[PDB]
Amino acid sequence: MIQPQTYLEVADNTGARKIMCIRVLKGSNAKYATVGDVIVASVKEAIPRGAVKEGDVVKAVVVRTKKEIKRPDGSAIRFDDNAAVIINNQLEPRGTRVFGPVARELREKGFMKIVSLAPEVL
Amino acid sequence: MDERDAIVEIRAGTGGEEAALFARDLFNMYLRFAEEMGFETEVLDSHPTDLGGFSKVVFEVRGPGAYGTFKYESGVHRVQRVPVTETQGRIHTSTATVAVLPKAEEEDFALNMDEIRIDVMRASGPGGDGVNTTDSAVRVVHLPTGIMVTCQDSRSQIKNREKALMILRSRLLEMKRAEEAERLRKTRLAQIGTGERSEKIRTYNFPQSRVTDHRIGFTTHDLEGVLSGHLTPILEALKRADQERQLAA
RNA sequence: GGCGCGUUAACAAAGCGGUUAUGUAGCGGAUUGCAAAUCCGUCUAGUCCGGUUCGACUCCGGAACGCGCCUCCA
RNA sequence: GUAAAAUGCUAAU
RNA sequence: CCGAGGGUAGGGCCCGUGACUGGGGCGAAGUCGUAACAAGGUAGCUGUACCGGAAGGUGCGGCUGGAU
RNA sequence: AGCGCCGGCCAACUCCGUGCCAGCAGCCGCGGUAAUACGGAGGGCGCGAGCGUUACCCGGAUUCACUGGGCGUAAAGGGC
RNA sequence: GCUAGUUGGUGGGGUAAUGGCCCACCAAGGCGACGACGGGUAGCCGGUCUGAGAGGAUGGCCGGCCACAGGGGCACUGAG
RNA sequence: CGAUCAACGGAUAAAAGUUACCCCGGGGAUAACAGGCUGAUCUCCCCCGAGCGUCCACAGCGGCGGGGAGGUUUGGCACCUCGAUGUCGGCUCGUCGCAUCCUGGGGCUGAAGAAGGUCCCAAGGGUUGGGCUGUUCGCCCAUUAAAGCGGCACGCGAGCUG
RNA sequence: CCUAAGGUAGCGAAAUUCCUUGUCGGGUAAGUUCCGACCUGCACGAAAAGCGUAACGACCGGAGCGCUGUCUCGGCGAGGG
RNA sequence: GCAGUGAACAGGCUCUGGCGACUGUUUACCAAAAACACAGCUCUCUGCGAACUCGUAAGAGGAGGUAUAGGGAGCGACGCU
RNA sequence: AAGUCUGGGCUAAGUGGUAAAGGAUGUGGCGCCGCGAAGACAGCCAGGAGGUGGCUUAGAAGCAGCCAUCCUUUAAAGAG
RNA sequence: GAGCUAGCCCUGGCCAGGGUGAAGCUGGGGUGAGACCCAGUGGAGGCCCGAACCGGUGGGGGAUGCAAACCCCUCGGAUGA
Ligand SMILES: [K+]
Ligand SMILES: [Mg+2]
Ligand SMILES: [Mg+2]
Ligand SMILES: [Mg+2]
Ligand SMILES: [Mg+2]
Ligand SMILES: [Mg+2]
Ligand SMILES: [Mg+2]
Ligand SMILES: [Mg+2]
Ligand SMILES: [Mg+2]
Ligand SMILES: [Mg+2]
Ligand SMILES: [Mg+2]
Ligand SMILES: [Mg+2]
Ligand SMILES: [Mg+2]
Ligand SMILES: [Mg+2]
Ligand SMILES: [Mg+2]
Ligand SMILES: [Mg+2]
Ligand SMILES: [Mg+2]
Ligand SMILES: [Mg+2]
Ligand SMILES: [Mg+2]
Ligand SMILES: [Mg+2]
Ligand SMILES: [Mg+2]
Ligand SMILES: [Mg+2]
Ligand SMILES: [Mg+2]
Ligand SMILES: [Mg+2]
Ligand SMILES: [Mg+2]
Ligand SMILES: [Mg+2]
Ligand SMILES: [Mg+2]
Ligand SMILES: [Mg+2]
Ligand SMILES: [Mg+2]
Ligand SMILES: [Mg+2]
Ligand SMILES: [Mg+2]
Ligand SMILES: [Mg+2]
Ligand SMILES: [Mg+2]
Ligand SMILES: [Mg+2]
Ligand SMILES: [Mg+2]
Ligand SMILES: [Mg+2]
Ligand SMILES: [Mg+2]
Ligand SMILES: [Mg+2]
Ligand SMILES: [Mg+2]
Ligand SMILES: [Mg+2]
Ligand SMILES: [Mg+2]
Ligand SMILES: [Mg+2]
Ligand SMILES: [Mg+2]
Ligand SMILES: [Mg+2]
Ligand SMILES: [Mg+2]
Ligand SMILES: [Mg+2]
Ligand SMILES: [Mg+2]
Ligand SMILES: [Mg+2]
Ligand SMILES: [Mg+2]
Ligand SMILES: [Mg+2]
Ligand SMILES: [Mg+2]
Ligand SMILES: [Mg+2]
Ligand SMILES: [Mg+2]
Ligand SMILES: [Mg+2]
Ligand SMILES: [Mg+2]
Ligand SMILES: [Mg+2]
Ligand SMILES: [Mg+2]
Ligand SMILES: [Mg+2]
Ligand SMILES: [Mg+2]
Ligand SMILES: [Mg+2]
Ligand SMILES: [Mg+2]
Ligand SMILES: [Mg+2]
Ligand SMILES: [Mg+2]
Ligand SMILES: [Mg+2]
Ligand SMILES: [Mg+2]
Ligand SMILES: [Mg+2]
Ligand SMILES: [Mg+2]
Ligand SMILES: [Mg+2]
Ligand SMILES: [Mg+2]
Ligand SMILES: [Mg+2]
Ligand SMILES: [Mg+2]
Ligand SMILES: [Mg+2]
Ligand SMILES: [Mg+2]
Ligand SMILES: [Mg+2]
Ligand SMILES: [Mg+2]
Ligand SMILES: [Mg+2]
Ligand SMILES: [Mg+2]
Ligand SMILES: [Mg+2]
Ligand SMILES: [Mg+2]
Ligand SMILES: [Mg+2]
Ligand SMILES: [Mg+2]
Ligand SMILES: [Mg+2]
Ligand SMILES: [Mg+2]
Ligand SMILES: [Mg+2]
Ligand SMILES: [Mg+2]
Ligand SMILES: [Mg+2]
Ligand SMILES: [Mg+2]
Ligand SMILES: [Mg+2]
Ligand SMILES: [Mg+2]
Ligand SMILES: [Mg+2]
Ligand SMILES: [Mg+2]
Ligand SMILES: [Mg+2]
Ligand SMILES: [Mg+2]
Ligand SMILES: [Mg+2]
Ligand SMILES: [Mg+2]
Ligand SMILES: [Mg+2]
Ligand SMILES: [Mg+2]
Ligand SMILES: [Mg+2]
Ligand SMILES: [Mg+2]
Ligand SMILES: [Mg+2]
Ligand SMILES: [Mg+2]
Ligand SMILES: [Mg+2]
Ligand SMILES: [Mg+2]
Ligand SMILES: [Mg+2]
Ligand SMILES: [Mg+2]
Ligand SMILES: [Mg+2]
Ligand SMILES: [Mg+2]
Ligand SMILES: [Mg+2]
Ligand SMILES: [Mg+2]
Ligand SMILES: [Mg+2]
Ligand SMILES: [Mg+2]
Ligand SMILES: [Mg+2]
Ligand SMILES: [Mg+2]
Ligand SMILES: [Mg+2]
Ligand SMILES: [Mg+2]
Ligand SMILES: [Mg+2]
Ligand SMILES: [Mg+2]
Ligand SMILES: [Mg+2]
Ligand SMILES: [Mg+2]
Ligand SMILES: [Mg+2]
Ligand SMILES: [Mg+2]
Ligand SMILES: [Mg+2]
Ligand SMILES: [Mg+2]
Ligand SMILES: [Mg+2]
Ligand SMILES: [Mg+2]
Ligand SMILES: [Mg+2]
Ligand SMILES: [Mg+2]
Ligand SMILES: [Mg+2]
Ligand SMILES: [Mg+2]
Ligand SMILES: [Mg+2]
Ligand SMILES: [Mg+2]
Ligand SMILES: [Mg+2]
Ligand SMILES: [Mg+2]
Ligand SMILES: [Mg+2]
Ligand SMILES: [Mg+2]
Ligand SMILES: [Mg+2]
Ligand SMILES: [Mg+2]
Ligand SMILES: [Mg+2]
Ligand SMILES: [Mg+2]
Ligand SMILES: [Mg+2]
Ligand SMILES: [Mg+2]
Ligand SMILES: [Mg+2]
Ligand SMILES: [Mg+2]
Ligand SMILES: [Mg+2]
Ligand SMILES: [Mg+2]
Ligand SMILES: [Mg+2]
Ligand SMILES: [Mg+2]
Ligand SMILES: [Mg+2]
Ligand SMILES: [Mg+2]
Ligand SMILES: [Mg+2]
Ligand SMILES: [Mg+2]
Ligand SMILES: [Mg+2]
Ligand SMILES: [Mg+2]
Ligand SMILES: [Mg+2]
Ligand SMILES: [Mg+2]
Ligand SMILES: [Mg+2]
Ligand SMILES: [Mg+2]
Ligand SMILES: [Mg+2]
Ligand SMILES: [Mg+2]
Ligand SMILES: [Mg+2]
Ligand SMILES: [Mg+2]
Ligand SMILES: [Mg+2]
Ligand SMILES: [Mg+2]
Ligand SMILES: [Mg+2]
Ligand SMILES: [Mg+2]
Ligand SMILES: [Mg+2]
Ligand SMILES: [Mg+2]
Ligand SMILES: [Mg+2]
Ligand SMILES: [Mg+2]
Ligand SMILES: [Mg+2]
Ligand SMILES: [Mg+2]
Ligand SMILES: [Mg+2]
Ligand SMILES: [Mg+2]
Ligand SMILES: [Mg+2]
Ligand SMILES: [Mg+2]
Ligand SMILES: [Mg+2]
Ligand SMILES: [Mg+2]
Ligand SMILES: [Mg+2]
Ligand SMILES: [Mg+2]
Ligand SMILES: [Mg+2]
Ligand SMILES: [Mg+2]
Ligand SMILES: [Mg+2]
Ligand SMILES: [Mg+2]
Ligand SMILES: [Mg+2]
Ligand SMILES: [Mg+2]
Ligand SMILES: [Mg+2]
Ligand SMILES: [Mg+2]
Ligand SMILES: [Mg+2]
Ligand SMILES: [Mg+2]
Ligand SMILES: [Mg+2]
Ligand SMILES: [Mg+2]
Ligand SMILES: [Mg+2]
Ligand SMILES: [Mg+2]
Ligand SMILES: [Mg+2]
Ligand SMILES: [Mg+2]
Ligand SMILES: [Mg+2]
Ligand SMILES: [Mg+2]
Ligand SMILES: [Mg+2]
Ligand SMILES: [Mg+2]
Ligand SMILES: [Mg+2]
Ligand SMILES: [Mg+2]
Ligand SMILES: [Mg+2]
Ligand SMILES: [Mg+2]
Ligand SMILES: [Mg+2]
Ligand SMILES: [Mg+2]
Ligand SMILES: [Mg+2]
Ligand SMILES: [Mg+2]
Ligand SMILES: [Mg+2]
Ligand SMILES: [Mg+2]
Ligand SMILES: [Mg+2]
Ligand SMILES: [Mg+2]
Ligand SMILES: [Mg+2]
Ligand SMILES: [Mg+2]
Ligand SMILES: [Mg+2]
Ligand SMILES: [Mg+2]
Ligand SMILES: [Mg+2]
Ligand SMILES: [Mg+2]
Ligand SMILES: [Mg+2]
Ligand SMILES: [Mg+2]
Ligand SMILES: [Mg+2]
Ligand SMILES: [Mg+2]
Ligand SMILES: [Mg+2]
Ligand SMILES: [Mg+2]
Ligand SMILES: [Mg+2]
Ligand SMILES: [Mg+2]
Ligand SMILES: [Mg+2]
Ligand SMILES: [Mg+2]
Ligand SMILES: [Mg+2]
Ligand SMILES: [Mg+2]
Ligand SMILES: [Mg+2]
Ligand SMILES: [Mg+2]
Ligand SMILES: [Mg+2]
Ligand SMILES: [Mg+2]
Ligand SMILES: [Mg+2]
Ligand SMILES: [Mg+2]
Ligand SMILES: [Mg+2]
Ligand SMILES: [Mg+2]
Ligand SMILES: [Mg+2]
Ligand SMILES: [Mg+2]
Ligand SMILES: [Mg+2]
Ligand SMILES: [Mg+2]
Ligand SMILES: [Mg+2]
Ligand SMILES: [Mg+2]
Ligand SMILES: [Mg+2]
Ligand SMILES: [Mg+2]
Ligand SMILES: [Mg+2]
Ligand SMILES: [Mg+2]
Ligand SMILES: [Mg+2]
Ligand SMILES: [Mg+2]
Ligand SMILES: [Mg+2]
Ligand SMILES: [Mg+2]
Ligand SMILES: [Mg+2]
Ligand SMILES: [Mg+2]
Ligand SMILES: [Mg+2]
Repeated sequence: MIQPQTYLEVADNTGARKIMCIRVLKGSNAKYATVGDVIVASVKEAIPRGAVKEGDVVKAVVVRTKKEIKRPDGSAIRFDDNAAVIINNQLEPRGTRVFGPVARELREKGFMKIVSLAPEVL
Repeated sequence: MDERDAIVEIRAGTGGEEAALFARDLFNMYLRFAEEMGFETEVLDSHPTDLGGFSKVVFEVRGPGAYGTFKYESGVHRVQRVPVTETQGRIHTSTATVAVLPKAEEEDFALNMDEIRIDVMRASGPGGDGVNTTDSAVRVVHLPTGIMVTCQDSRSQIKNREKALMILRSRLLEMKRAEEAERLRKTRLAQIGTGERSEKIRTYNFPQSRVTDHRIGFTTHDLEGVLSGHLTPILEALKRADQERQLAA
């Protein structure tokens, strides 16, 4: 459950460390973003000389949420942080590595390169 | 262009008091050549030196074809002679610059109200129930440029709308005057440059009675005639090398 | 918008119902190696329109532009 | 000890 | 226990960069004056102080690298 | 068989072209209508499968001086 | 101006082996204008270049020594 | 005879201001809010067809003029209310109009397609979250099918805020 | 030309600037506010003092971190009514 | 043991502007402030039966003080002016 | 409350029962021309041409803008 | 009418506890003597935290009130004007 003002960790190597969701790119007025949804975000904290810098308005897909995700089989999954992978307008990740587990919901939503790059899919 | 009247801006170059004197030689040369063309001259701005020269002279040449003829004079003209200001008898090399501008339109500026949006709203500050309930404040927006003027100076929307449009027009005009002035500036610097001894367009060597126009190679020896107005040989020779430049592919 | 003031020559600026204002400049001369300073001379006028008057820069009315002040209780 | 009217001058062996 | 390192917080030094700002060097011409070099037309220079468009001026004290 | 060079330093010069232009330049300086200093040419000088240039080190620099310097007025005696 | 394992002691641990190398404790000492501490830079020498020498510059190949093996830490094995 | 007693039937021989520290008596005889009437201003729609649009008045436009509608704005008037009709914006809750922002249906196009332009029908539903400012308004950020415009005492303070 | 004489230093879109949300720079995804500048100061200015200033302030601005039912956006529970 | 000031009482912090130096004071009961006061600075009056204040006066205060003092005024630590 | 009273006519819009410029083969009634068996008007069927363009324009050459709009078999055919 | 409130006059009373640690003094160092440095002692202050006590900052409640100014939370002063 991500919304504008929500801070997200960056689970890639773009240089970005903290991004702040400013929009949920899901229709006219979606209240919340979950795993596999795209957001617009401000890059609030970055390491020096990365691809993106502080101030950049970027897109990302949310890979992990602290609000548990429910699944048709009756199970659920919950992460310790809210994390996102920064992407381009073609949904491809802009970094070359993905740090940490990602939700299997990303697969079924066409984020296969990200799923591939992720060290564990849960 | 070619057929409209022309403004000629003669400015002293490197040379100091002798550049200013030579500027007056260039000045009298053009006024005469205007007579021998049926052209009318009129001085708009003159800055005389107490020695007889001009640090700057600006005059118009009125008559059909002025910018057609005088246009070939815009540049730096070099003089080489023994100045009246020299006392050891040396030859000094001074410069004067000539700037040729087609005469301008004083075109009047008015607002196309169809490209102006007027917003009315409540003003701010004091007024009691008045300021609370009255659409006295006015914003006028020049839709093409986007610049806006606001007025709540009075209690009246009508007075405030008028003052807003006044200021808006006055600001657009100052923008339009500034563009044409930046355009004029670059044009001028293109013709005149720094006015250094290089950059020269034509030499006037009094020791040798030589007048060389290094743009085409035309040399004469009637330096007295040239300075008395008889410039027509150079122009035509420039004019013909012009058309020989317009031989294409 | 209201009220008051103003528009004079190259500029700045006055008086005046009949009349080279003035200062500086500009213009001719002098002086100076030359320029300045200085000296001898000299000179261009009343925003437009309409009235009064024998006669208007001058007076009255309007316009145009400029300046100054005010436009408050909502 | 007293003794000055008065400014300037570019840039080419 | 120590421990690569990661993290949190506060310091230090250095580099690059910054609206704007300070003066500086330079320039075959500009505007203003003429301070200095000749009792340079008020001898100059001086530390300091106050002042002035600008060089500078003036006060106090010093120096001669001052004139006849 | 080529490359550098021929104002002075520094060895090697005349002619045309150019006319403060085009250009040369390590320094001093050349070029503004008779340029050994620009460009070419002829002639010449120097090296040679090299010739020049750029960068950098020591030298020339007794110009950090120990060998081997200075401080009245050239930079330099500390106010005592 | 620097210094808390800091400088010394005692007792230990460890090592092939001395040592604060490590540890517990006792003492309050240790270093510095003969430049400690910090900052910059650098692998060092035989040698090499230059220089009249004294000096200066330099450490490429070759030899000697040290240091490092993607960036770090660590020990196992072992004569090492 | 002495009056610019010129406020010219002339209050004293003799006289200015300020009050948001204010007070009383009155007035909806008279302003400010809102309503009303009106509609110059405002908004919208037409008529004319000069001209633009390579060509071609009318795809899209419309010189000089002309005719209307509406009753959001700014005014005019002073008709209920001054023994009180609480006034901006926000919040909440809406409801209506349609001159329609979107979605649905259309004609024309200078409509190849896609995407637009323009006009017609259509009010069922919908019409986002932020930065600035008290703001309304407007600009900006990120989105959207779209980020409509107006009426309701510029809706709504015996509902809140201030 | 006029004046009694024409605002010096310092400061300045300010508790002051109408135009104004001036312009530039900073901060923000986006800043009519804020900070730093600029200076045609509508309408600063030197004891109704000018410009600074450590410390202090239930004063008034601006920003960040922390944390939160303020909010998205509301739910449940308690007791007095 | 989830948790040891295990309950109760007991600062959120930082950066940066404006104003006022500061602790104080105020519109009892809508304003606590940038307002008032404040040490301190300056101008001025006052030679003592002082000036000034209250009072018709007497008499008082000033002050059982005496110009390093007393009154009045503005400014408001301090710094540079 | 009193005529679904009488006679002639108009309107088809619920106009009546809310408005203008202006627009219209709405409807009825007048005029005043005109063309018609010299066979009209509408439809249909031919012809509707040629020298073929004249200025500007590589074609604008009957069918852009400019210039005037000659004439043949003819029953009539505009260089439109 | 100063039994409210404002100022002053006389005479009494009150201010838990904790924190900071000025001057001075002592000792040591330092010097020609000094200044001054250091440690200890000391206990200053319109100093700090915080009850009583004196206030009344922000918010909520109350609004025919418990109350014609109250209640709750929060907050300022608390050896001093
Ligand atoms: K009043
Ligand atoms: Mg980066
Ligand atoms: Mg940042
Ligand atoms: Mg940043
Ligand atoms: Mg990425
Ligand atoms: Mg991670
Ligand atoms: Mg001379
Ligand atoms: Mg409009
Ligand atoms: Mg208003
Ligand atoms: Mg405001
Ligand atoms: Mg008012
Ligand atoms: Mg109104
Ligand atoms: Mg006016
Ligand atoms: Mg006059
Ligand atoms: Mg004049
Ligand atoms: Mg006069
Ligand atoms: Mg007079
Ligand atoms: Mg005269
Ligand atoms: Mg004269
Ligand atoms: Mg003369
Ligand atoms: Mg006249
Ligand atoms: Mg007359
Ligand atoms: Mg007249
Ligand atoms: Mg006359
Ligand atoms: Mg006149
Ligand atoms: Mg007149
Ligand atoms: Mg006003
Ligand atoms: Mg008033
Ligand atoms: Mg003298
Ligand atoms: Mg003399
Ligand atoms: Mg003089
Ligand atoms: Mg001069
Ligand atoms: Mg000079
Ligand atoms: Mg560690
Ligand atoms: Mg560490
Ligand atoms: Mg820096
Ligand atoms: Mg001099
Ligand atoms: Mg002098
Ligand atoms: Mg002289
Ligand atoms: Mg002199
Ligand atoms: Mg002198
Ligand atoms: Mg002096
Ligand atoms: Mg003086
Ligand atoms: Mg000297
Ligand atoms: Mg050579
Ligand atoms: Mg030789
Ligand atoms: Mg010959
Ligand atoms: Mg050469
Ligand atoms: Mg050389
Ligand atoms: Mg030459
Ligand atoms: Mg020649
Ligand atoms: Mg020569
Ligand atoms: Mg030659
Ligand atoms: Mg040369
Ligand atoms: Mg040479
Ligand atoms: Mg040569
Ligand atoms: Mg060989
Ligand atoms: Mg050397
Ligand atoms: Mg040496
Ligand atoms: Mg020696
Ligand atoms: Mg020497
Ligand atoms: Mg000495
Ligand atoms: Mg000395
Ligand atoms: Mg000294
Ligand atoms: Mg130990
Ligand atoms: Mg050790
Ligand atoms: Mg010990
Ligand atoms: Mg190091
Ligand atoms: Mg290093
Ligand atoms: Mg040597
Ligand atoms: Mg070495
Ligand atoms: Mg290593
Ligand atoms: Mg490697
Ligand atoms: Mg490794
Ligand atoms: Mg390693
Ligand atoms: Mg009167
Ligand atoms: Mg009267
Ligand atoms: Mg009267
Ligand atoms: Mg009468
Ligand atoms: Mg009377
Ligand atoms: Mg009398
Ligand atoms: Mg009176
Ligand atoms: Mg009164
Ligand atoms: Mg008041
Ligand atoms: Mg007031
Ligand atoms: Mg009162
Ligand atoms: Mg009263
Ligand atoms: Mg009263
Ligand atoms: Mg009253
Ligand atoms: Mg009353
Ligand atoms: Mg009454
Ligand atoms: Mg009346
Ligand atoms: Mg009435
Ligand atoms: Mg009224
Ligand atoms: Mg009115
Ligand atoms: Mg009203
Ligand atoms: Mg009213
Ligand atoms: Mg009104
Ligand atoms: Mg109302
Ligand atoms: Mg009204
Ligand atoms: Mg009403
Ligand atoms: Mg109307
Ligand atoms: Mg109407
Ligand atoms: Mg109207
Ligand atoms: Mg219409
Ligand atoms: Mg056309
Ligand atoms: Mg068409
Ligand atoms: Mg029109
Ligand atoms: Mg009309
Ligand atoms: Mg109408
Ligand atoms: Mg209405
Ligand atoms: Mg109506
Ligand atoms: Mg209305
Ligand atoms: Mg109205
Ligand atoms: Mg009425
Ligand atoms: Mg009436
Ligand atoms: Mg009323
Ligand atoms: Mg009643
Ligand atoms: Mg009533
Ligand atoms: Mg009532
Ligand atoms: Mg509505
Ligand atoms: Mg419709
Ligand atoms: Mg549209
Ligand atoms: Mg549609
Ligand atoms: Mg559609
Ligand atoms: Mg289509
Ligand atoms: Mg298309
Ligand atoms: Mg369509
Ligand atoms: Mg249509
Ligand atoms: Mg609808
Ligand atoms: Mg914010
Ligand atoms: Mg907002
Ligand atoms: Mg807003
Ligand atoms: Mg606004
Ligand atoms: Mg759409
Ligand atoms: Mg759209
Ligand atoms: Mg919005
Ligand atoms: Mg309302
Ligand atoms: Mg509304
Ligand atoms: Mg309301
Ligand atoms: Mg209320
Ligand atoms: Mg309200
Ligand atoms: Mg109500
Ligand atoms: Mg009510
Ligand atoms: Mg109600
Ligand atoms: Mg009511
Ligand atoms: Mg308020
Ligand atoms: Mg309030
Ligand atoms: Mg002023
Ligand atoms: Mg002055
Ligand atoms: Mg001064
Ligand atoms: Mg100043
Ligand atoms: Mg400013
Ligand atoms: Mg601003
Ligand atoms: Mg300020
Ligand atoms: Mg102001
Ligand atoms: Mg402003
Ligand atoms: Mg404003
Ligand atoms: Mg803005
Ligand atoms: Mg910015
Ligand atoms: Mg930041
Ligand atoms: Mg900005
Ligand atoms: Mg705000
Ligand atoms: Mg600022
Ligand atoms: Mg400005
Ligand atoms: Mg002031
Ligand atoms: Mg005053
Ligand atoms: Mg004031
Ligand atoms: Mg004053
Ligand atoms: Mg200040
Ligand atoms: Mg200070
Ligand atoms: Mg301060
Ligand atoms: Mg401070
Ligand atoms: Mg305070
Ligand atoms: Mg206080
Ligand atoms: Mg306070
Ligand atoms: Mg904040
Ligand atoms: Mg924050
Ligand atoms: Mg926060
Ligand atoms: Mg709640
Ligand atoms: Mg409940
Ligand atoms: Mg209950
Ligand atoms: Mg346990
Ligand atoms: Mg506390
Ligand atoms: Mg603050
Ligand atoms: Mg400031
Ligand atoms: Mg401010
Ligand atoms: Mg205070
Ligand atoms: Mg205060
Ligand atoms: Mg202050
Ligand atoms: Mg202060
Ligand atoms: Mg103070
Ligand atoms: Mg102050
Ligand atoms: Mg206190
Ligand atoms: Mg305190
Ligand atoms: Mg009160
Ligand atoms: Mg009160
Ligand atoms: Mg009361
Ligand atoms: Mg209160
Ligand atoms: Mg207050
Ligand atoms: Mg209060
Ligand atoms: Mg307070
Ligand atoms: Mg007060
Ligand atoms: Mg104070
Ligand atoms: Mg003071
Ligand atoms: Mg004093
Ligand atoms: Mg006194
Ligand atoms: Mg009395
Ligand atoms: Mg008395
Ligand atoms: Mg007595
Ligand atoms: Mg006594
Ligand atoms: Mg006193
Ligand atoms: Mg005070
Ligand atoms: Mg004060
Ligand atoms: Mg003050
Ligand atoms: Mg019947
Ligand atoms: Mg009958
Ligand atoms: Mg109908
Ligand atoms: Mg009907
Ligand atoms: Mg009808
Ligand atoms: Mg009492
Ligand atoms: Mg009592
Ligand atoms: Mg007592
Ligand atoms: Mg106490
Ligand atoms: Mg105690
Ligand atoms: Mg205590
Ligand atoms: Mg204590
Ligand atoms: Mg403590
Ligand atoms: Mg102690
Ligand atoms: Mg003692
Ligand atoms: Mg002692
Ligand atoms: Mg002590
Ligand atoms: Mg104590
Ligand atoms: Mg103690
Ligand atoms: Mg205290
Ligand atoms: Mg305290
Ligand atoms: Mg404490
Ligand atoms: Mg009180
Ligand atoms: Mg309270
Ligand atoms: Mg109380
Ligand atoms: Mg609270
Ligand atoms: Mg309350
Ligand atoms: Mg309440
Ligand atoms: Mg009450
Ligand atoms: Mg009651
Ligand atoms: Mg209470
Ligand atoms: Mg209590
Ligand atoms: Mg409490
Ligand atoms: Mg407390
Ligand atoms: Mg307390
Ligand atoms: Mg406290
Ligand atoms: Mg306390
Ligand atoms: Mg206490
Ligand atoms: Mg006491």
